[PDB]
Amino acid sequence: SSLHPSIPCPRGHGAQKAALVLLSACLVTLWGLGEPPEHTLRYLVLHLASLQLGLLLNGVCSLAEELRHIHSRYRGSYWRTVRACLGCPLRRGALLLLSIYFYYSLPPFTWMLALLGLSQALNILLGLKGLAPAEISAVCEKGNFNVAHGLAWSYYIGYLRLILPELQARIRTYNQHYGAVSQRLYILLPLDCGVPDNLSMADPNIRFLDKLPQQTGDRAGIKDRVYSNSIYELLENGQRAGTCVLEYATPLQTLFAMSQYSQAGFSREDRLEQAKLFCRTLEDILADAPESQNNCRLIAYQEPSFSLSQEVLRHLRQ
Amino acid sequence: SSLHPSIPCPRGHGAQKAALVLLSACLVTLWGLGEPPEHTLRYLVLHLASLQLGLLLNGVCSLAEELRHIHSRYRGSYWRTVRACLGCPLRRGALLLLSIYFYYSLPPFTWMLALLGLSQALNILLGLKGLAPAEISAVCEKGNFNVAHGLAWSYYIGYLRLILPELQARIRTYNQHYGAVSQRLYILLPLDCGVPDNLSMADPNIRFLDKLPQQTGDRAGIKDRVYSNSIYELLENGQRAGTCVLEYATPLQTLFAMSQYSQAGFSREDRLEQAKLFCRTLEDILADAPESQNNCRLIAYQEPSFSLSQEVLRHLRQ
Amino acid sequence: SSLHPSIPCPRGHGAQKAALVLLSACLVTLWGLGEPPEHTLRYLVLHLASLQLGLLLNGVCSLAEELRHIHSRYRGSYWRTVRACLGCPLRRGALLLLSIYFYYSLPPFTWMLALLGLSQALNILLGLKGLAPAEISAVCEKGNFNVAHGLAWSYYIGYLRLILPELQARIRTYNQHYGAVSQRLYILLPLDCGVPDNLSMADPNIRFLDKLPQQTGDRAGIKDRVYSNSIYELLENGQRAGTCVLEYATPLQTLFAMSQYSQAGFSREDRLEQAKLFCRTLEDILADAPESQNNCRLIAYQEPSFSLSQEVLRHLRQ
Amino acid sequence: SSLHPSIPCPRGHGAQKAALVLLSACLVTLWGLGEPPEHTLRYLVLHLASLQLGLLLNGVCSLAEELRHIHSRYRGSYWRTVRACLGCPLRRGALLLLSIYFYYSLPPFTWMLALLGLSQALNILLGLKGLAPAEISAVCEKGNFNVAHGLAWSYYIGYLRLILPELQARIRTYNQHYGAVSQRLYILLPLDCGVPDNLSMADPNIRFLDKLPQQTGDRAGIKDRVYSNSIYELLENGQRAGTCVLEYATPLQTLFAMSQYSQAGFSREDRLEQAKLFCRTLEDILADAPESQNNCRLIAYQEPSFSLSQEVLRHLRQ
Ligand SMILES: Nc1nc(=O)c2ncn([C@@H]3O[C@@H]4COP(=O)(O)O[C@H]5[C@@H](O)[C@H](n6cnc7c(N)ncnc76)O[C@@H]5COP(=O)(O)O[C@@H]3[C@@H]4O)c2[nH]1
Ligand SMILES: Nc1nc(=O)c2ncn([C@@H]3O[C@@H]4COP(=O)(O)O[C@H]5[C@@H](O)[C@H](n6cnc7c(N)ncnc76)O[C@@H]5COP(=O)(O)O[C@@H]3[C@@H]4O)c2[nH]1
Ligand SMILES: CC1(C)C(=O)N(Cc2c(F)cccc2Cl)c2cc(C(=O)NCc3c(F)cc(F)cc3F)ccc21
Ligand SMILES: CC1(C)C(=O)N(Cc2c(F)cccc2Cl)c2cc(C(=O)NCc3c(F)cc(F)cc3F)ccc21
Ligand SMILES: COc1cc(C(=O)O)ccc1NCc1ccc(C2(C(C)(C)C)OCC(C)(C)CO2)cc1
Ligand SMILES: COc1cc(C(=O)O)ccc1NCc1ccc(C2(C(C)(C)C)OCC(C)(C)CO2)cc1
Repeated sequence: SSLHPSIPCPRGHGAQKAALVLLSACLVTLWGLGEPPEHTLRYLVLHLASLQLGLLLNGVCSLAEELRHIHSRYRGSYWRTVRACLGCPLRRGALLLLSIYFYYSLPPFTWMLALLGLSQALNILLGLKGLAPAEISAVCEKGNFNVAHGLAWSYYIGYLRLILPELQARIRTYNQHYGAVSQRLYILLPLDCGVPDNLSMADPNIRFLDKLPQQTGDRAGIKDRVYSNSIYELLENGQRAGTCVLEYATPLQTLFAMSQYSQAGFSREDRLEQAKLFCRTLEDILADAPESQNNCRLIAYQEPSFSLSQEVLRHLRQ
Repeated sequence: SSLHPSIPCPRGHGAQKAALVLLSACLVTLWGLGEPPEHTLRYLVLHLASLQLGLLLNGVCSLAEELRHIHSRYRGSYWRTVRACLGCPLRRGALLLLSIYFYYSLPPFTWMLALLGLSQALNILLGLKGLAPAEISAVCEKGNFNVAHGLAWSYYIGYLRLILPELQARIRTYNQHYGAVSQRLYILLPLDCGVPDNLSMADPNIRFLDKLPQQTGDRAGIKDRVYSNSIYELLENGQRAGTCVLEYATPLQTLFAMSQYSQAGFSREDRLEQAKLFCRTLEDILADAPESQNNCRLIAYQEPSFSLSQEVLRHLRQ
Repeated sequence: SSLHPSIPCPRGHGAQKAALVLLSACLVTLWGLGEPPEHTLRYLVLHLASLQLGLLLNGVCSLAEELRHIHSRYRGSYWRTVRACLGCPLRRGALLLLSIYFYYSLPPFTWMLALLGLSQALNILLGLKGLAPAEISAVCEKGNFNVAHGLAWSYYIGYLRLILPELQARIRTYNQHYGAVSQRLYILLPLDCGVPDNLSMADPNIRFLDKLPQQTGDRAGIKDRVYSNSIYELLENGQRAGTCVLEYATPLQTLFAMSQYSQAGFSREDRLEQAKLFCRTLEDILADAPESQNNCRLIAYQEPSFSLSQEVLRHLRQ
Repeated sequence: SSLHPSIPCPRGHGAQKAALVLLSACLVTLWGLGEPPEHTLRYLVLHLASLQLGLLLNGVCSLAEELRHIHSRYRGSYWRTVRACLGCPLRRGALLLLSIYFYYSLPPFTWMLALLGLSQALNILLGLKGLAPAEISAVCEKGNFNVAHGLAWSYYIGYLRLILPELQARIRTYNQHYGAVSQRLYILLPLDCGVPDNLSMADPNIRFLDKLPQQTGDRAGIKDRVYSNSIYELLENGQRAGTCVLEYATPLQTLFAMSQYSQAGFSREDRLEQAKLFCRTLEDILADAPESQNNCRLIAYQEPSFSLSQEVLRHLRQ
């Protein structure tokens, strides 16, 4: 992540390497103990069979709830609800048959099944099926179950994908009509999600200069919708050092406000996590987007003193 | 939901009721089988201890990966990484001590530990840790891990919270200047995420009249950012049945475009589910908000034969 | 597919159902035979271990060739070549370790390894690794490894996506300037891939009326690239019965000529299969594409006598 | 390939050489072990018989699915459906008879058959039938099952085969009417599939001069379909270094747009591989064609610092 050092990189395969090391150590331990290998295989298979039976029972319990949402969430198809509860029905059925056979055959089935059902019911009722924070985070960032992903794609599809192409023309028109504003959009990404409405409050050096020729278009039934873009001057030691089209990333305001509202269910640590994820997703979207053919420069910063003017000027002078 | 029958209601406690029934049946069958209750207790406790030890080993494997992101995602504290990977360290440690004691005391040990490690490593390496679709959906909808959650909270915080209060004044000004527009903003919510750029194309029975007095504000560094609303005409047999400020919910455009990009990682079933969730979340927010003093009327619909103009007219006739 | 009855539908899960039935029958047979279940498990695990070792050997043989394309096909990364040859290195390594351990432990290893390597070398050298036609077809249609897929996504992204949106304007201009041509593009899809240059040669009834106002645009360094579209009159029993913008699907000409050329390596049975696949892919692309908002009507037909004029007229009058 | 070093050469016989080495080593170690050769022969034959029986069972499972598409994909002949699943019926039957005989004759049987069926059903249901990436790639590039194969052949049959012959005449006419354009069409092949809509944007050193006399013909119902080529000017230090008929290979636009659509099922590594394959296929077809009498010069390049104008100039100076 070239944006900021504090942006987490995507999760790799460290867990798999640790699992391989664990498997090697366990095999070495089994070899050293010198117990009958047939017993090792028998007990491993019996353990996996018990896990499969527990999965079946937990899936039936989940089905008891999911069947209430058949007509709305699952389009009135019982097979779809069963697939949502117990994974692929065919594979799960095959594994369940194998588990039943090998548990009934290998050296009381009904009593062990009763105990297993009791254990699963206890796990469900006491709410012990809660995944660890790291596991939930990995699941969410692998399936794109974040608010930051949706916010970044909203900010790209709705604003950047419609503004970046014509920004060069608007800048050219402004330059001819009147002060050599840089030919790029400088988006500020405060990782603390503190986005003031007027930049001059953020830093005394930043000062409004003038607006750009407005852009117009039809959007979702609201026609003549207009996109403005203010021009600011980077005031250094009293004398202008640069001018650019500065603008905060508005989804960060939504993140902050969501963090502030109780009904949102958004915590302040969730705020930092999702702000960093938004900054990381926007970078990828722009890197793969043809519209950003050297058109914008995402600026991300953390407030520990600090001057936004210096940050923007550093990213500009380069 | 009153919005549309296809909107899924929040998950209840059906799973826990089924778990209670399963537990009662399991206890009844244990009574029927008539085996030493102490043996039942011993094997149940040993099963739970094995589950706890498996959790420990899987958490260590996850720690192997999470430790790489310490300085970025966990703020440099090893305790936070360990907590993320193994829940609460104190409770996990207590249960681990109890499990080890009761495993080594009740009627080998290192052999069972090696087999448990083998099983856990095999589960991780083979990628059998995935959760069923229903469990992932439940976790996401309980922890607010959807894209339709942040999108709804951006739509409210950023457009509606800033437009609804002044809509009465703008409509009053327009009425004085001319026109009997209804004093409410109608937001159409296509569950299929169609949302064309002009309503007339969606239905030739919907015609434009004129815009409202623009509203201007300062937002996230942009000066004089303005919001425009378009008045529309509801014909019926060619005659003006009614007039209102129609508008599409723009986040559905983002949902559609996300579903249309391979980089987004967003599917089409995902699109429908997130659209329904967005409708529900927006309904809840506007139902528990002060701004919505009967200032808006969400309209949701699904394609069948269908005429949008009749839908809006029916909602208006109330 | 509603296009033609002869368009194959996508492959389902019949193989999985047959596999489940086979597994049930085999388990019943094992139960009936009454042999020691421990022996069953031992021999099943040993068979799977032998399969894994054979996979390792075949993957090493494949690596011996793939290592020559490291700098071109695999970006100079040895790990990428190994992952391409032996699948996921970590999972394959874990399974290989387990196979070695259980084959060496459970009731000579080196002799059997030599024999297994001999068998794998014989399979490779004699060219016995040939997948059945059905398996290759399933792999290709699941991973989109067809010429028809690329041709359909070329015909949509290069021609239809730039013609359908603005076709209505050209039709309206032609109508006002001059004969009420239907407001849709009628694409003919000869499943035999026989595409003549002049329609009147295909059928005497098909007669030409006039051209449409040319469309123009800039494409890939060639500007003023024009897209003409002829209008034909449907002549029935001597008198006109309709007029439309009729046109063949030109990628079928590429399919035919490719089948004719020897350097292509394309067969006539391949020609029919790929023509059907192209017709089925274009249907989906248009089904979920916004541009085809009732803009085109794909006509697919199989020659057996036969009148193209009658087919077009049937699809028109409806 | 002479085009670019990144173009992968066709697969050779490295795998078979490695298989020969493996077979020789296995025979040497069998000699070293010095054990009954008849036992070696028996075990080898039995292993091959087990493989054949597994092939039979897997083919029957595949037949269970293929029989549903008999009338569509196999023309209603059960023999063709069986051939598609079990290779050649006669050879498979002969090998099956030999396998059954040698299994029932050499030193139970029904038990081994049931275990083999269990293993095959488990392989199918668990989805372990997938091939390694380097084997799917080999099969596709041997059987011409690539997306780029059809695109290269469409580009040849439809543009080049119809343009190259008359390019000399068109250039002669333009030269007489004015300009010293080189008598060759230069096709740029961006391996990254950039291909912007105007070369000037790609490089400001590439300026347009004028168009060529249009070419007209009849194509698939449409007639007066015109092909236009744009002459471009090759500047150097602001001075015209050369002039040529530049052009991008449009199929790369299709490859890029396919990679950008989720429905296409097309990835980005897929995009790069297919672009390289398209370049190779076009080079081969144009090197073994009569039309290309030095009438074109394919140019391939990769982004690094890099100037397109210098690349084209270097290719022109030859
Ligand atoms: N800096 C800046 N200047 C702009 O002109 C602008 N326009 C949009 N955006 C931001 O990019 C994204 C695209 O908006 P989208 O329409 O998809 O959702 C928008 C849209 O559904 C609605 N909305 C906002 N402004 C308008 C508006 N003028 N008219 C109608 N609807 C609006 O409320 C949502 C959130 O808006 P913002 O939360 O302030 O930030 C948006 C958003 O994150 C802008 N950001
Ligand atoms: N009926 C019809 N009228 C048209 O104007 C037209 N234009 C394109 N197409 C077809 O759509 C598809 C997309 O074309 P693409 O440009 O991506 O590949 C094209 C393009 O790379 C090149 N080519 C074809 N025509 C031109 C042309 N006039 N100028 C430059 N390049 C061309 O050769 C490829 C194959 O062309 P066709 O195989 O005859 O049919 C094409 C193609 O199947 C048309 N079809
Ligand atoms: C890997 C190894 C050796 C291991 O560590 N355990 C933990 C364990 C228990 F889980 C249960 C008792 C002792 C031990 Cl020691 C285990 C279990 C089985 C088994 O058959 N479990 C069925 C099963 C039960 F036994 C009790 C129950 F309430 C439900 C249930 F489904 C096989 C192999 C192992
Ligand atoms: C499922 C069942 C009972 C079965 O049907 N076979 C087929 C078969 C042979 F393949 C080989 C001999 C007899 C039978 Cl009968 C099998 C094999 C093994 C096994 O250990 N194979 C290792 C192995 C070999 F034996 C010979 C070889 F040349 C290489 C090699 F790697 C285990 C269980 C079975
Ligand atoms: C993707 O493959 C898997 C998927 C899933 C899942 O869907 O949860 C689980 C497990 C999968 N593979 C691992 C696996 C291990 C053991 C067995 C097996 C034997 C086939 C040897 C006997 O052991 C005992 C058994 C009752 C567990 C079933 O049979 C099968 C599979
Ligand atoms: C996705 O899961 C799979 C992937 C692959 C693959 O990558 O080819 C193959 C197999 C996979 N699951 C099925 C499976 C069955 C049995 C075994 C196992 C026991 C775990 C019980 C002992 O026995 C056979 C063994 C000696 C080989 C080692 O392990 C493991 C797995």
